[PDB]
Amino acid sequence: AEKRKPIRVLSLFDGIATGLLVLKDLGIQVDRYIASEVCEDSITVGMVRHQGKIMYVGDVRSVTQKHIQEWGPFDLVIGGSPCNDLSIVNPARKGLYEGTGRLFFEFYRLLHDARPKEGDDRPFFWLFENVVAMGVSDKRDISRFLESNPVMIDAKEVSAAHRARYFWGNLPGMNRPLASTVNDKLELQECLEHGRIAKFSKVRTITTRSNSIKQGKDQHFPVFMNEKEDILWCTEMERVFGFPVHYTDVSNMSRLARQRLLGRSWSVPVIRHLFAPLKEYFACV
Amino acid sequence: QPVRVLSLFEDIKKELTSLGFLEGQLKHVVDVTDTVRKDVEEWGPFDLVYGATPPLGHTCDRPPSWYLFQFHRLLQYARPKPGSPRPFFWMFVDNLVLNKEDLDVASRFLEMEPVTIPDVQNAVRVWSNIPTKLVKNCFLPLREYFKYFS
DNA sequence: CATGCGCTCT
DNA sequence: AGAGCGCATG
Ligand SMILES: Nc1ncnc2c1ncn2[C@@H]1O[C@H](CSCC[C@H](N)C(=O)O)[C@@H](O)[C@H]1O
Repeated sequence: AEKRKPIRVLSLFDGIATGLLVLKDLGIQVDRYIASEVCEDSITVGMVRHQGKIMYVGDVRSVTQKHIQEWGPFDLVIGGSPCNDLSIVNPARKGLYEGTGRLFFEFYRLLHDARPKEGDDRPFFWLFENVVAMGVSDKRDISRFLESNPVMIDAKEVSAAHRARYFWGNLPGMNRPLASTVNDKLELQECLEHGRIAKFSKVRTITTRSNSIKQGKDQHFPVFMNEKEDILWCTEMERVFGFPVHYTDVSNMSRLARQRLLGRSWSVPVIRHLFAPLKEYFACV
Repeated sequence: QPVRVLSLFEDIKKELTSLGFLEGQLKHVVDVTDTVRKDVEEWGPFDLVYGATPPLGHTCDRPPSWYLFQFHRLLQYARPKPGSPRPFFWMFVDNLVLNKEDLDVASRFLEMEPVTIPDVQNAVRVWSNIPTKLVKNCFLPLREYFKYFS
C-alpha cells in the first residue's frame, strides 16, 4: 500500500529559492532540493535562508542526463529561465535562440531527461515560468517545445503588484481561480513600514531597474513619508513580492542588489497558489 | 526493409536516389514551427531522420541554433518505443555556420561530439547515430540495414 | 495606448 | 544610484 513520500525537487534557475520557501510554507516535507544557480548573491540567499538544505549545482548546461539519473528520480521539476533576452522591456533583446534566451532549451532538455520513462506510472510534476511581455514568436516556440499552452497568472489578484506571467506545466488545477488569503497583503499600504503613506493601491511590475518602482508617465514616488516623498524600502518590496520580512538582507547587499534579486523573482502567493494542491500528493511535516 | 526518411531544412531525395534509396517514402518540411508530435507520428515511423543547416553565405532569417533545437525537437518526436522493433538512426549536419558556443550546445544536446569531414576551408560537421563525396561515404553504410533498390 | 523578470551610462 | 531609451503587444 503506497504511502506518501517526501518530495524530490529539481529547481533550475533557482534564484532566491522561492520554490523551497513555498514548499516549506505549505508544510510539504522535502526529501531533496537540488538547485541550479550561477549568481553568487542568489546562491548565498538560498544557502542562508534554508540552512544548507539546498544542494547546489553549477551552470544548468553543465548538468547531464547521467546527473539526473544519479540524483535520484524527481517528483517535481521547476524553473524560470532568464527573460532579459525575452522581455520586450529590453529593446536590445537577442531573442529565444541567442544570448540567455537559449537557456530555456536547457530547461526543456533537462525536463525530458527527468520525465519518467514510458511504462513508469509514478507522479511527475513540472513547472516552467516566464514573462507575458515577450514576442509572439518566442512564446509560440516555447509552447511548441513544451508541447503545451501557458496559463497567465497575474499577481495583481493576490499581491500589491502587477505581475502578468505565463506558466507552462502540469500541476493540478493551474487554471483554477486565485483566492486571496488572510495572510495576503493586497494593497501597497499593507506592505509599508510604520509612519509611511502609500500613494497607490497596486504598483506596476517591479523589474531590476530602480525606476520600475516609479509609477506611470510622470514617474510618481510610490510612497510619502513625513513631509518627504520616497520609494519602496527593500523590506516593503519583499512584502510586496510576498517574501518574509528581511528575506534578502544577506551578503551586505545594496538596495540595487536586493532589488536585482527580487525583480527576477517569483510572486510568492502565485507559486503558493500553484503548489497548493501538491500538499495532498506528498508527505506533510 | 524499404526506405522511410524524414528530411529537414534540406532535401536529399535527389541524393537519396543517387545513392540508391528511392523506389514515395520521403517526407520534407521547410518550416517546422507549427509541427506537433502527432504530425511526426502520423507520417509513419521513420527509420532515419535528416536535418542540416544551410551552407553559410546562403540567406536565412533563423539563428544557427534554431535549426539545431528544431531538429532535436522533431527528433524526440520521431524516436520509436523503449522496445526496439527496427534500426533507427539520426543525422544532423553543420555547414560551418555554427558558432563555437552553438556547436558546443549541439554537442550538449545530441549527447555526442561532432565528426568533422573535410572537402579535400570548405568542410562540414556531423552528429550521427552511425556506428559531399567524403560525407556521401557517410550516407553509404545505411545499405547494410536497409535494402537498396538498385 | 499604457506598459515592461533590462541595458547603458553616467 | 537614477534617468533615458525602446517599441512590439495584449
Ligand atoms: N546559465 C545559468 N545556469 C543556471 N542558472 C542561471 C544561468 N543563467 C542565469 N541563471 C539564473 O536564473 C535565474 C532566473 S530569474 C528566476 C529566479 C527564481 N525563479 C526566483 O523565484 O527568484 C537568475 O536569477 C539567474 O541567476
